[PDB]
Amino acid sequence: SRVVFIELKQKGVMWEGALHDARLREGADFWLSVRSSMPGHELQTKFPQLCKAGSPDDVSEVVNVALSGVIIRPVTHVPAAIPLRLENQYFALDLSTDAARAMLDAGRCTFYTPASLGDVKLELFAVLRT
Repeated sequence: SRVVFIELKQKGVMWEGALHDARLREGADFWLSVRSSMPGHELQTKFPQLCKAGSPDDVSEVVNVALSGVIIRPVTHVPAAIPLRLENQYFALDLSTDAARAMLDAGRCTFYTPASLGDVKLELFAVLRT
């Protein structure tokens, strides 16, 4: 299907993407493409527990509020034609109803990548449904 590349802006440990593309509210599933100085098998194993989705809409005075209902799952491949990377690891974002709605309504998504992941680089893709 059609693939929408979502530009992620890195600000230290945080990665932020704008979700204002109108096509995203019509049905989309998201994937992360990850490259790191960390060995590939280790990144596959640890990235789903190290990377945390941030709250796209928290209005509290608490810093670093997380978005619950985001399960990062390692995948063999993204089900769409995307730039190939021999050394990259791919992950699906298994979003709950509330998580998907929270990001789409806020028009934003954020991801925390700790320094333990090393020299990490993230790319976010959405595959539009039907």
